[PDB]
Amino acid sequence: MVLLTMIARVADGLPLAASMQEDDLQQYQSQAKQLFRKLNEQSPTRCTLEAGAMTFHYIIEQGVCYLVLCEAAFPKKLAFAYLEDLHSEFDEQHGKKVPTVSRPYSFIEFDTFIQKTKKLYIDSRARIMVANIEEVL
Amino acid sequence: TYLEFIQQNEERDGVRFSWNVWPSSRLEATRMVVPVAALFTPLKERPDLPPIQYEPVLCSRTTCRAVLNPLCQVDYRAKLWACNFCYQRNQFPPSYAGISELNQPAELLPQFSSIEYVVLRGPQMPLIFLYVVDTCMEDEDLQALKESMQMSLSLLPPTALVGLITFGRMVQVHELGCEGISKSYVFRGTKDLSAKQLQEMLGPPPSNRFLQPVQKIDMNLTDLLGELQRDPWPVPQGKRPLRSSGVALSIAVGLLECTFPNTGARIMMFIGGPATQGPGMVVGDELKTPIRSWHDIDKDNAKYVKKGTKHFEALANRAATTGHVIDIYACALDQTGLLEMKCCPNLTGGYMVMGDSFNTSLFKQTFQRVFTKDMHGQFKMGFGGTLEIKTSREIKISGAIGPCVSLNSKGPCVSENEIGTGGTCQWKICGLSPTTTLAIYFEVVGRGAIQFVTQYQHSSGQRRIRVTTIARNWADAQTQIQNIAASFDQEAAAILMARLAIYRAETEDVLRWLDRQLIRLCQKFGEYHKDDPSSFRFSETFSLYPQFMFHLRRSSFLQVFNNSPDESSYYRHHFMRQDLTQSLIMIQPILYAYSFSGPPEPVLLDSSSILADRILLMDTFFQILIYHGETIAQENFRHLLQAPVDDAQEILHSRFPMPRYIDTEHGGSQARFLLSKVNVSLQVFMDHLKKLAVSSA
Amino acid sequence: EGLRVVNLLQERNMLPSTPLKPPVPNLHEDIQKLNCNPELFRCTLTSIPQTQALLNKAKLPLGLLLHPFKDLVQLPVVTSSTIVRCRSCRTYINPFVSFLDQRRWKCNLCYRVNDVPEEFLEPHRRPEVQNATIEFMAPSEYMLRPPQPPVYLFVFDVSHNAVETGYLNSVCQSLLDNLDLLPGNTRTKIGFITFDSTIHFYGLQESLSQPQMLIVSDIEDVFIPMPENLLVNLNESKELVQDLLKTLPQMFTKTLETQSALGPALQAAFKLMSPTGGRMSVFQTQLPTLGVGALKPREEPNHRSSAKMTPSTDFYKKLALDCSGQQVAVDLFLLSGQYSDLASLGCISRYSAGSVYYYPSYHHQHNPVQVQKLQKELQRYLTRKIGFEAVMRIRCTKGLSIHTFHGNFFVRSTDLLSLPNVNPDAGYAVQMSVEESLTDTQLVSFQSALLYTSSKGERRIRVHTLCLPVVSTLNDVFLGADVQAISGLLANMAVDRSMTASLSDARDALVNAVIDSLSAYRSSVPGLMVPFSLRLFPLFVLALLKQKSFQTGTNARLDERIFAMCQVKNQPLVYLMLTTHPSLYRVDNLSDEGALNISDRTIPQPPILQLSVEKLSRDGAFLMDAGSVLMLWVGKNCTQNFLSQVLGVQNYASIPQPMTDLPELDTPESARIIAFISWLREQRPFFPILYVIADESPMKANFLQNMIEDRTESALSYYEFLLHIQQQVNK
Ligand SMILES: [Zn+2]
Ligand SMILES: [Zn+2]
Repeated sequence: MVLLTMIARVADGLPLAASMQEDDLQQYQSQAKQLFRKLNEQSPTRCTLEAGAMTFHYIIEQGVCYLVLCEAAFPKKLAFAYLEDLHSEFDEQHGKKVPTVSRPYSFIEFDTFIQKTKKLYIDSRARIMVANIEEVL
Repeated sequence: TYLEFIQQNEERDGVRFSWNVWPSSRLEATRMVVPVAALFTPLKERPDLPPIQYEPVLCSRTTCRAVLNPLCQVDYRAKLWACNFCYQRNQFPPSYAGISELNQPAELLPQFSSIEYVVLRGPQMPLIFLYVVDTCMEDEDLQALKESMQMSLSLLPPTALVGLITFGRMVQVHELGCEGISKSYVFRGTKDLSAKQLQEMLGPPPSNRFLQPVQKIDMNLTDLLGELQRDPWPVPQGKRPLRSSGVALSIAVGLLECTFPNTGARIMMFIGGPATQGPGMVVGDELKTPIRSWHDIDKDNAKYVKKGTKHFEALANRAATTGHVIDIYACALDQTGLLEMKCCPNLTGGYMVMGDSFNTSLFKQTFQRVFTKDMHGQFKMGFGGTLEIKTSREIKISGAIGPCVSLNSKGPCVSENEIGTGGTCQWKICGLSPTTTLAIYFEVVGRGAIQFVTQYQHSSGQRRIRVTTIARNWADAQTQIQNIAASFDQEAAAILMARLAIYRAETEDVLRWLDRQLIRLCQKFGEYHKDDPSSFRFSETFSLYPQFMFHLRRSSFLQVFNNSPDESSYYRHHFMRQDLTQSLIMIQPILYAYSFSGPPEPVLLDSSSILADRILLMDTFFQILIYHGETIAQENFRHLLQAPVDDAQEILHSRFPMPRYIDTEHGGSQARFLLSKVNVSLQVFMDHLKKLAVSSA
Repeated sequence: EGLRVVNLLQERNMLPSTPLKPPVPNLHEDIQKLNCNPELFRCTLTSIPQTQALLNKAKLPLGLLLHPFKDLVQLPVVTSSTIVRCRSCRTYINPFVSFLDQRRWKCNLCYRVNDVPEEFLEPHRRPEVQNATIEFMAPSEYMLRPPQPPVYLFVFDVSHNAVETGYLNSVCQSLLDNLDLLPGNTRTKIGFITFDSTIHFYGLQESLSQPQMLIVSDIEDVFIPMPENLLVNLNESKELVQDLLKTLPQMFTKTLETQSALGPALQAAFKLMSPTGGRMSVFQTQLPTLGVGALKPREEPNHRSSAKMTPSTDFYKKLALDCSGQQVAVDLFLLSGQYSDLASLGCISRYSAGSVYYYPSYHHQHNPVQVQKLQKELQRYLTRKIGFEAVMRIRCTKGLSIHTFHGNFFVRSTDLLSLPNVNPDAGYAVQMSVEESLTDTQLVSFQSALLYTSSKGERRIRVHTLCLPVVSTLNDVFLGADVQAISGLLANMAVDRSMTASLSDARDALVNAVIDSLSAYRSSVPGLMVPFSLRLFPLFVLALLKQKSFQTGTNARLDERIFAMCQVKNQPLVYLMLTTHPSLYRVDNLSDEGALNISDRTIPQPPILQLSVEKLSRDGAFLMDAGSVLMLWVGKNCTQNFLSQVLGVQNYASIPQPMTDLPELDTPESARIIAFISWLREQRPFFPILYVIADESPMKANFLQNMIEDRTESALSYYEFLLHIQQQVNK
């Protein structure tokens, strides 16, 4: 029921936008970058990974991956709707510049929309595949 | 007429005894079935008694020190009077020098037996209102709560002091009117704080930074209350909000304790849900686990009850010792935790309101009845009451039951057998109204005298002393039980016995004790041949007592199951405070019938009163229900459909806790309330009672 | 030039009239032209000794002084998809590598040959090999987390003493004027905390009428009161933070809070910045007395106490190390009128790559000098560029080993400086030794690399590479000595010697450095014979001994000495030399021998005078460039032309007692002196205030405290110093 969001280009795994708040982050950020390296043009477009007490959720659109991490108790129904809101906004604002950039995190300023959308889902008073992540890694 | 005697004594002195003729011997005092008990209302309203603005004129004896009353023997020639309690002869004060037979003081006329004095010596202290606001609730519930508090702010006196404490996960003590910044002191709702600690962490009429006069702060408070938003902390999925009710109350008590002790103050706490964190916790933050029920507390499946109850019990004694009132206004769909917090309004004179949502006419109207004024625009509430009871040397006080705290005062009027909050001649009542009714239980160890002296702080700030002196005839030795049987108040004794049963159920079988005394009362004052149940009759003085006992043992006051623990605490709360007439309505709800064949008429609480072509209006004190038969469940048909509605509106105002209204008919789901209060059955209950009254004693 | 030997007892006028220039290493022409700029990177010995035994013979310190983040006029930014680095020691491809196979380059630090990848293509003409200073775009693996946003947290002391100083008014005015000039893009976050006996947070929401002052009174158990609107987005909430900056100086005018809880306040500020990190600005005005981190009062010394420094507690050191681990840097602004134990307070900035700022006896009315100084130093502090969550590694060729670091940072792994922030005004020093004899090579190199997240959210690497030759002769080591760099490295070593031992040992080791080196030079050749490169060595060391850092018989106070040592450990070499040995000019007779090339301006070039009262004159006026200030001294018998045409006064008596600057009059004498002053402050980004207050009787003649060549009642003159050295050289 917490936060970890990353947006990366599927081809080379190039990060595009992310957002993290702690007050660990070092292990699940590696596994996130492991997955971005493994994803290709044959990977499932929508999937959910189990990592014990944590659970990854991602979608893939226009060669761009939208990954989110949360505790396994977080509703998988809400996790995909959160990635859909990010995709439609990111594709509408930067969907045509993605295959041209080469810097890591060329869209850091997407940090703003990620966090204002993030709070609309981590609050109950505001209202596909499954595989163990250790297999894909 | 004994009925005229009972009616007039309640209207004049605000008291109703179980017996108006007391046992003159030790042999009959011990064998009394229903104890000599009084249903005393210290602030009962009446046809505009003249307020006495001079000193009370007390007896010149250290131990006695009674108040001059009509039972005192006077001597207008020698300017002397004899105290009726200790036989001490006193001299009149110089202000009584021009005393005469054709112009005597008020306190000596039997009309002025109950009377109120005014003590103007010290500068009057202002009233203090502390708002303790929960912020873990829905927007529509929090907005309505905000509007209700802003309206109550507009009714307060200009001299009164006000403070604001909002809480959720944290506790905010707001420093009012601090320019353009609006600051507040944030505290963790995880650990408890003493008053001393709070004092070191925080710092002409008096006022603090946290408690300021209304006339100088009302504009900033009404803007603050208008901008109060919900608790900013997110509530994750499947979780309850972190609500620190136990610490917020302990900071409100701790705040007033180190600022204005021993003075009228009202801590009005508004709750939208149970305490999920800190001392005073009621349930965990996991929605998977429900709030405890009676079935959970009997099978030992409620790990927060005893630890949470003890926390609020210490807060209750802290505020009651200091002399402050604690109000609790709870509104939520789930339970709130009234079972754990009940001692705060019960020990003090605090109100207890329970609804489903602050955004209803039920709460909004009830909340503004709190601030109802009288013929002078002054609140119908007193503060810091001190009840002292002077009895004849033959009378001793077992104890009191009701909203009061013992001052632990010792004297020859204290009885060994203590009952309720007993073992004292003095009681403190931090909050009293024109309704607050204590139950005083006496014990004998003509004319016997009892004097009630009540010192409280009026809403105007004046200090008032209400003296009530009653007298009841001693029994004639040649007609002991005969006169005692005629002076029996079956209504008052039923409630005074109900007071004892509920006090033992709330501080634990109780029904076994309630039956052994009903059977004992049948054998001593009934007419019957031995081993002949059909011969049992009862005088018109006792005939209604078995029926009042049938409904009492089946009511929700003693059958706690099929109700939530917060509902059982709410029902018992109001019953331990109300006067006689309202208490009878709680135990035996009144039922009126409406049909074409005659005007409205009261009918029995039996299943036979439920006809198809008749409209019923059951008046439980807590709920008003209009029932339509199967035939009527469809200008002459309008007069019938609105006759109970009109009669409902009238009584749906004067009652301070506005009862819930229910419009239902045959087959409707809400007809269950009528079917459970109605009707093993009384017929079987009476036959079993007669079989035990005519056989062994 | 000069291989000649100098007799310091006969010259007595060796100081040059033009500014000192750093030496040129004895390198080949094509190699030296590509060497690093000496302002960014320089060495105490431009000729590195071949062995440690040779270095010990010279009795001179070997070390590096670097200014890695200095503002540059031009910077090559390589955005290569691959960063060519040596496969062994990870040294960056630098201009001093050895290309052989044209597809294989020999690393100039570990001598391993590496394969030149295709992307590189004429491999040597690529910018990474044509620039000793270069900035790379770090790839994905060069960061532990997404680039952090710029987070600025300002923490203000609001006690009764702080309100009396009136500093809050001007600081809030600087933030309002520089709100749009703060480095960062739309991700910038800003927060505010005030404290006294309790910590005061400030929530900023657009749905509320006004900010909310959330006060946490639990001093022993601090927490964060609100999760969202404490560190707010500056771009969205600009209007909200502007009202608070206008409302803050008005809230505490009638305060009776006499104590200050700095310790717990910094813990509250740490918890608030822990998730993201950033720059934490602390403004303290008195001794911390309440709560954790409280400090006891000390009695200030006098001119009579002997040289009998270190912090009294380790709270502010432990807290700074926690700030470093969370990428939080703490800059301390001390505006104290009494002793505040800066020896302990300074640890919050030393071990967190921060920087302390000291304004003694600040007062909005009584001290206009400190007011304008704070205004200008805040104008620089708020508008200069900045890098976040930074690390720096200093490399050198095999055989040379760095063994001691100097500056504001945390040393994680020998050679791995953690920089929670990196600022362009910070200087660093390093001491090294020859662990393995350099018999193999004739060149040795040094490389510093600075990984940081810019204010625009881009992980960048700035790399500097230095190359020096190796010699094996005692004389060759002396011929390449940098007298300024040696003085700076000795000043850093002396500060550590003070904390480590005492002030006496620090002063003695400084004097022994001049004795041992010149005695070693004499034992390898009547008067005091020194080489040409060390003719100013006893001068700059005597000036070091009379600086407020190491002086003894002066009436200096504790916080002044600690702050002077904090400037030694953190200032670049130039400003350290300008502070120690200010440049003294005469300015009442400027003329046309200047730099009149600058289009329309002439800009006189008056000769630099030696720091002696003998060089002054009661008939003229003398300006002293002390680096951070410009003290203009006016003589009593000053000419009437300088009074009315430059100062705007008709006689010496009516020169205003506290003069904050010169007037810009319509006189050619004013145009000359304003041109010379403006040209001085254009050689630096830290705008120095200039006060003419130095009269012959203003009771503020600390202008004379910099005359380091004259004798005083408790220090030797420059000639007395040379006499003492000669007695020890040939003892
Ligand atoms: Zn008496
Ligand atoms: Zn290498």
